Amino acid sequence: MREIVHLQAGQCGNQIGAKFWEVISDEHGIDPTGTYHGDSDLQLERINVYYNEATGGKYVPRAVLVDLEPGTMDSVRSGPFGQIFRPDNFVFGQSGAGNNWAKGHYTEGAELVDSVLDVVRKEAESCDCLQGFQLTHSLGGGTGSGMGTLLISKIREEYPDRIMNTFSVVPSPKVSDTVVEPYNATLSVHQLVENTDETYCIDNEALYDICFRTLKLTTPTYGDLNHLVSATMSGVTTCLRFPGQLNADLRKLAVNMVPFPRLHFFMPGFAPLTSRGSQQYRALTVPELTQQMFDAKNMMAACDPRHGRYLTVAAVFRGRMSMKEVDEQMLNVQNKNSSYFVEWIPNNVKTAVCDIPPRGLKMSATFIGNSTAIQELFKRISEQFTAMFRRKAFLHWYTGEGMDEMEFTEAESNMNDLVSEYQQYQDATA
Amino acid sequence: MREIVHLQAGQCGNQIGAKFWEVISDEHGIDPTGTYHGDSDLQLERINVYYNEATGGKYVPRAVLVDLEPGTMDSVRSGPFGQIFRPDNFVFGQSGAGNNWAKGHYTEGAELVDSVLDVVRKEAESCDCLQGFQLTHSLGGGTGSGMGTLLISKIREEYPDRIMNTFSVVPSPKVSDTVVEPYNATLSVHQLVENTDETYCIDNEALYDICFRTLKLTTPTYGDLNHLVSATMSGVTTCLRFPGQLNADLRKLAVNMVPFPRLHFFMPGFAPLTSRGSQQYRALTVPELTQQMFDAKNMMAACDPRHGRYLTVAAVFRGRMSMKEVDEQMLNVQNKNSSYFVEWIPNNVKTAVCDIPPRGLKMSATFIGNSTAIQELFKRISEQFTAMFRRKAFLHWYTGEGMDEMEFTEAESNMNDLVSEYQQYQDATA
Amino acid sequence: MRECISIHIGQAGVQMGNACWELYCLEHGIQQDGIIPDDSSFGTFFSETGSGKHVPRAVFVDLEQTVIGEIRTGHYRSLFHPEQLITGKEDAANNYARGHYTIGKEIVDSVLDRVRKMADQCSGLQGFLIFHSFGGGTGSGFTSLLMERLSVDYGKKSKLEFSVYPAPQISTAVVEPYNSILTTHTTLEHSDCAFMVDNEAIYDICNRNLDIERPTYTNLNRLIGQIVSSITASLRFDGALNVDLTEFQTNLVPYPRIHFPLVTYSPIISAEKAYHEQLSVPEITNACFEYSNQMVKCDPRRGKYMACCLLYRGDVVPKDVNAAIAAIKTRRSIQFVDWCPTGFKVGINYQPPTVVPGGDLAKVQRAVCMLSNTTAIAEAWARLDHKFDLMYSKRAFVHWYVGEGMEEGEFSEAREDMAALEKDYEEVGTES
Amino acid sequence: MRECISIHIGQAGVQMGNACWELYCLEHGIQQDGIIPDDSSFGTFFSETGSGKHVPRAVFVDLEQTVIGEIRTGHYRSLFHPEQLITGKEDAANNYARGHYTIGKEIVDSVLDRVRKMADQCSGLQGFLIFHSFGGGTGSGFTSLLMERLSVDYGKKSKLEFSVYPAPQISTAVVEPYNSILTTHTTLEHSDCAFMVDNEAIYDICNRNLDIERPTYTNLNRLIGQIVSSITASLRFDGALNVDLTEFQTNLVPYPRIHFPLVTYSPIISAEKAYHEQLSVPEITNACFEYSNQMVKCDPRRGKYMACCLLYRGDVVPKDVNAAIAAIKTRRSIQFVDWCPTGFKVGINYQPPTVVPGGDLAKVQRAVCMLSNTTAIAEAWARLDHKFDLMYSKRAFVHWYVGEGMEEGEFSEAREDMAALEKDYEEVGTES
Ligand SMILES: Nc1nc2c(ncn2[C@@H]2O[C@H](COP(=O)(O)OP(=O)(O)OP(=O)(O)O)[C@@H](O)[C@H]2O)c(=O)[nH]1
Ligand SMILES: Nc1nc2c(ncn2[C@@H]2O[C@H](COP(=O)(O)OP(=O)(O)OP(=O)(O)O)[C@@H](O)[C@H]2O)c(=O)[nH]1
Ligand SMILES: Nc1nc2c(ncn2[C@@H]2O[C@H](COP(=O)(O)OP(=O)(O)O)[C@@H](O)[C@H]2O)c(=O)[nH]1
Ligand SMILES: Nc1nc2c(ncn2[C@@H]2O[C@H](COP(=O)(O)OP(=O)(O)O)[C@@H](O)[C@H]2O)c(=O)[nH]1
Ligand SMILES: [Mg+2]
Repeated sequence: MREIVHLQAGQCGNQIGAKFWEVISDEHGIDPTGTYHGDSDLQLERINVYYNEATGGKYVPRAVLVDLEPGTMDSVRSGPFGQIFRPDNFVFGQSGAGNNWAKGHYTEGAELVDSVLDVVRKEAESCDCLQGFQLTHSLGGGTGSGMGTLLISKIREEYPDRIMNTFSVVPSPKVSDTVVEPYNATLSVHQLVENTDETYCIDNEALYDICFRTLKLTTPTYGDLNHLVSATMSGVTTCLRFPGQLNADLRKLAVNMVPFPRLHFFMPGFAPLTSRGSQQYRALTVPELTQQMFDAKNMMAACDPRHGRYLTVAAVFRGRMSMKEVDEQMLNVQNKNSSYFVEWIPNNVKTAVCDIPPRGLKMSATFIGNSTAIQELFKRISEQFTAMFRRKAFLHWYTGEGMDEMEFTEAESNMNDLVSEYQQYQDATA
Repeated sequence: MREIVHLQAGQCGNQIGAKFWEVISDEHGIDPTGTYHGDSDLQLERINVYYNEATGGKYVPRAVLVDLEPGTMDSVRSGPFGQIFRPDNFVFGQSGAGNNWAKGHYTEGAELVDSVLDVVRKEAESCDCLQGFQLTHSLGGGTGSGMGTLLISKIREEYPDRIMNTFSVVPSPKVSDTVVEPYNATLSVHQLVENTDETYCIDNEALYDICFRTLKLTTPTYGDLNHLVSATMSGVTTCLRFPGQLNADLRKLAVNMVPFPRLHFFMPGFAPLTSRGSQQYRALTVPELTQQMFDAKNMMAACDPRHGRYLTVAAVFRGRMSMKEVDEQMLNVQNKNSSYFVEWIPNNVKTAVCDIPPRGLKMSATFIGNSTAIQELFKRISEQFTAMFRRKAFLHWYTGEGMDEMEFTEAESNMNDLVSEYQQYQDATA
Repeated sequence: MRECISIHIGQAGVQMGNACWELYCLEHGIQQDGIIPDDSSFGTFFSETGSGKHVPRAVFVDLEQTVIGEIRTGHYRSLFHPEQLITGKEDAANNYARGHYTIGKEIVDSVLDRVRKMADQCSGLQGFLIFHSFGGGTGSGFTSLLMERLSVDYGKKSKLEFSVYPAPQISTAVVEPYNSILTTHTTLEHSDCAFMVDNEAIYDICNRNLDIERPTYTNLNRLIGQIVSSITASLRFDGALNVDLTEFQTNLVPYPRIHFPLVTYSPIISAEKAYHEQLSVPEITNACFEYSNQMVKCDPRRGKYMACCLLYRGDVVPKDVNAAIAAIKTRRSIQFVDWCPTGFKVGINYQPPTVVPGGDLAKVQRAVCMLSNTTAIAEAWARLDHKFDLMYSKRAFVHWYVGEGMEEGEFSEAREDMAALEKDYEEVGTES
Repeated sequence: MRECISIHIGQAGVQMGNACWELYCLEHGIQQDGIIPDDSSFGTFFSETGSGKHVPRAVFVDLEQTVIGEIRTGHYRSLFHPEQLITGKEDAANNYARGHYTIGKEIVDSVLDRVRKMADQCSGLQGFLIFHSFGGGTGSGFTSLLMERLSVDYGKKSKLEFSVYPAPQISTAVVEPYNSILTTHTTLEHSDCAFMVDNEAIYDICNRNLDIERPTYTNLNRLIGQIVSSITASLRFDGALNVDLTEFQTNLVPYPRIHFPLVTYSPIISAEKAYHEQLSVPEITNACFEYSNQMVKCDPRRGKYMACCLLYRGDVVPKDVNAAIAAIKTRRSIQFVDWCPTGFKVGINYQPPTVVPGGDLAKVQRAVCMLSNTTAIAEAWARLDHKFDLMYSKRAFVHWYVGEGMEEGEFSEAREDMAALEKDYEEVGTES
């Protein structure tokens, strides 16, 4: 029932994937060897939502790991948690992309994508009712940006009806860990707006801002940032895996959070977030929790929601809670910050409540937002792209792998329209 | 009742034979000394299907071993399992064929074939109801190709009514272990289409592709390839040796799998196949088993079934199983790949279920297929033959042993017709 | 008296029903194991069996397996016939089109078969009680389907429903107006009368009267259980001046389209708070005629009452009910329309309520439920129509529907149909 | 009442019978060792002996030694007379010609001798029950032989059979159409009426009603055992309105060729699932008149019923059977042909079913088996004829037959004979 098949591409995707499966195995109480050892019957009732079953209780998660070179996958297989995955699901090349979109999409990803599809179909046929596909990748890289967009299109063609959501790391506003991020970022968006139903944009700088600001843990390695991302994405799929008073669904969020087809880029949020030690001087009641979801300080997207306006918002609560407050606070929130929401939508907040909170907690709320302020990000990428493309800064690495600069112009023009479309809804009614 | 007399010719036949009898002795639980030591009464109820009985429980299998030189037979007699065979059944010459068809069929095989027939008749008269004959040989060689075709004709004349099936190794597509394979291969087919009821074509390259692809065992010696072949052939005869819900028969498969007389060349398949260690991360249920039978990856014939179309297909299951799935999956398989099957046959799948699975397993399915794609193999041999025969590349080794090149033209012309006949059924109805 | 069939569609209807059927089990002393402990009433809502286990006469349908799975695995698993619990594979995802056109029809026929196999095994039959919501896919689209199908196969038999109407300001989904209006259009021509309820109003009551700060769905759906048991009390328990199921529509429906009587219940008092209250007939009767006591947050004084039923329960004094109602007819603030001088319909059943183990509400010796039909509800429709115009003016969510086999023009037709309903209330709000 | 002889031909018939005879042993309390534990009924199906061991009055023939060997070595070895178990040397190999012309005739005479030596030792004799399949050599070719031989030696005595008809889409052999049509042609002129059954329909029922996900032949053949025991219940057990064996053909065979009534049984319910069901007479009677309850996967509403027998079993109310049947006669969807207003034949026996130890089906206190003859079965023949035309148009399998003493023209004659049967149904499907 509503099985999810997970796709992970690129070094960031695999590393987020690897952490992402540790938590779900923890939530369901699954041993690293693949043997269920939980304590709640509700963990087995829906264990098929992520995990296949082989005789003997060995639960094999249906994740598809693809990277153009064995580097990151070998670490996963050698990691403590790597024995759980099926050996076949790993798909590895012998020459990784050099961060360039073309090689990982056209010349190298093409030779490997067919191999991946051969395994994704086997996972699809093994599920009685495959809900949709989930992809974790990064726009900055080549393997995640290229093969993820190459593969997201191929699975789109075969299963147009199913949901296909994505979690992607987006270029930071002022720091860049790769010189050619705008080219890969712009090219990847063009291919995504046309094929993906929703995208949870995240960026490291915004997530860095969480580590030291609300938490107090200096030196947060990527292994910790991924945990925050891991927790948020596991919240979106909770209703599919545990009972609740007001169950949500991957399609439920898509219907509510996507007014128009193209404007499906969201930005997530999570709570409660508090540093260890200082945790005991704070309450865990619903009111303070809700305020933590509607402030820029707890936004994982570098864009500040204040500058823009909210279109649609979904709050997915967990744990035993008062449904009154779960809806009274949303009404007060909307009246307090009425200026932050557009007038042409009479109500914007979507509420869902689940019964089982996260492991080690008794309350949790994964915030999701669809605000016009994200246009600033894409506008910023447009600013960087036009600067570089105005002098053909690095086009020769791209055109040398079977590509034409005409595509770059097409992607830039499409990106500008996406920014324009968001802008048109800044204005009020009439 | 329905006794089988086994014939093995050539180095490949004896080596496959030798492994072939180890498994059947293992299935029935027969000690290498010839003393039955099994644990199931069903092994003795049908022990006469392969094994004669001499007083004292010494069960003497009725296999006829013929090779033009003592080389390979001496190894068998010296092998750990060689004491079981009757000393008389071994028939050995003193000058092996030099891979040339003529010497092993006309000048040297003729002097030895009469000796073999003298023993085959003794085996035939010792059986109350001799079902048919089984031959294991290779087309590439001289002894297997020549004396096997010489002997298959002689036994055909004496017992026209009985079944006479064969397991033969067929030249690989791009590698050849003998320079003159096309000559021996083409000559041997001409003499087989006219005398044999069914042929399970196999090739080493396709079987090599299994060893490292689905299994993970690099350095697979011939001693392991023969085991796969051993297992498949033992599956065909299972219903004759153990009870089942839907029993099959050597004649049952021939009737269903042979629409027209000449088009009797099949290509086998076996499952489950999984590497040790990784075996525990896979389920053994019927569904995943069936999909493994209808993909080129698990075909022991180098020809890929996708290029062609299926005519008739027989699946011989084993072990305790749900007959519903054993027939529900076939219906889904046919609708999924309707394009892969010809329209002029309303239904193409033949199902048989046995009660006793293979030793060391609880599920097994020996796939058999009759697809038009095999024409590519014979067409390839035609391509090689015309190239060599266009310049009389090696005809002098053949004409020097009592042969005329007119025979080569006859064999080439017949081979082309066989290819044409397969092609005529590519088209759809009307 | 004879049988009734309860259909619970969608997460709200399915979740509400489980609380309702807990009352029926308690009132008749039926064990949650299904076996009655070692009389003529339960035949209406329960089917006999050779063994002592009575089978509830209801059907549960929900395209999302999760909600019914909780019931199918909860302690009440044995009570329900396994084939009555109909479950699909995937959710309707709050989309009206999915629950009505694409996936709703893939399982609707199966539901009809069990109802047909169930309606055939009752010597007598009164009608249907359909529990659902206005703000979901299964509870809105699948409902519209069954109203159509049940109307054809069992037309001219009563079709009642209890619908969770969208609250004025609190909202639990973004597409409530789109989905709320659509179901209204298709259900007007194939329904008798709908018992509207709002969680906002119920929450307002619960924190106000019941005096519990943190209510939940598991709490509110129980109060909705009380109104159902009081409404269906006549069909089960003996008492002076009974009110059969078919009687509700005649009194509460002056016009075919105008069949939206909002529910009101009294007295909602906690166990501790009740010791300082007397609970006289006028007291409980007066509680039903103020803005502070409604299951729908519509200010009644804005509009005019046009039909009111007071289904009294427990040991009651018919003399006082006659006197208490008379006083309410002679208050200026209360204003019945000019054309309905005969604006009351009393009903008494000699069965005081029963308390759910651990229930918040008190053990009142006497109870009353009011089902007034008022023109103030037009404000709820008027406000809802305003929301729909704002969104559809920008065509801001249509794309999710057109992709599920729903034509563009349907939205326009619905609002224009709702607009006529707005005018219909206005015409009835005046005198010719 | 007096004797009947059961002939089990082919793997299907032989394997089906072993399940059937397990019921007879249970119903009369006969030990699998053959010795009755320390009355007038078993004489019909069992032969007495000087010792207490009763000998079943049936013959088993199978050209393949494997199937009978399992019975001959199974725990039921002592029950059967050793000479009744006739076994050949080699299988028929799914070829009709082998089981009818070459190897079938090499052993047919031996079978006739034992039947003759068996029919001679019964003071009374009703007829024959022949169990076989349509998709095998022995069960199709050898059957045609015995129909011919038994017709000559024991003509004018009833000849009934239960045949596993080829399912619509699921197929277990490639040459089913070739072998299916051939036996039909030769058996039409030498048979009374055939009780068709399909594994597809039975599988569809088993996973649907019985609620077991993984059925097998050892499971399905038992349900086929129930229909036989219900059909032969009149000949053994006392009850109001008995129905002797010779009565079936008269009611179910309006025309000589039209003698293919498909079987339907009810209620198929598991032991656990039954506690929530009431099993009233109309309920079980209604189960037999829907597409979802057939042993043959033919949609009855496509065609029109022309004869129906409801052989009720167990403690039954003749008043309700009379009333229940009457309602089914007045439903528009149900449509009997114009020329048969008298379209029912009721039969009651006071012996509720018995459950096989470990059986999946429940312990129903009352049972019914329907044997309706419908024109919708023509679709099964029509579809089968389509398959034969496709293959024989290309002459794609004839060679296996011509080599076994079967002339080419036989195939053409059979289809032309089947084509007339198709038209025969069409003419009966209308009114003159
Ligand atoms: N009174 C009450 N209202 C409920 C309950 N559950 C949900 N609701 C209300 O029902 C509406 C949401 O509809 P649901 O029933 O959850 O949705 P659904 O019918 O399952 O439709 P989909 O999930 O979209 O297919 C909201 O107005 C909720 O407040 C309940 O147990 N009791
Ligand atoms: N109901 C039921 N059907 C069976 C059983 N065994 C086989 N069948 C059906 O019978 C048909 C196959 O014919 P078989 O009876 O196995 O073949 P056979 O009569 O032994 O004929 P040959 O083996 O060809 O000589 C298929 O339709 C099977 O599904 C059984 O035990 N029960
Ligand atoms: N959150 C998170 N981000 C990462 C991690 N590793 C790399 N990234 C981000 O991913 C981008 C680099 O892409 P990468 O996946 O290494 O390139 P690819 O292998 O070509 O897809 C940069 O923006 C990094 O900040 C990680 O472990 N966690
Ligand atoms: N599967 C298998 N094939 C073999 C084996 N030995 C030889 N062959 C194949 O047989 C062919 C050589 O024929 P061989 O039997 O040695 O010649 P002969 O002695 O003249 O018949 C080549 O195609 C080999 O690949 C073996 O042990 N197993
Ligand atoms: Mg057989």
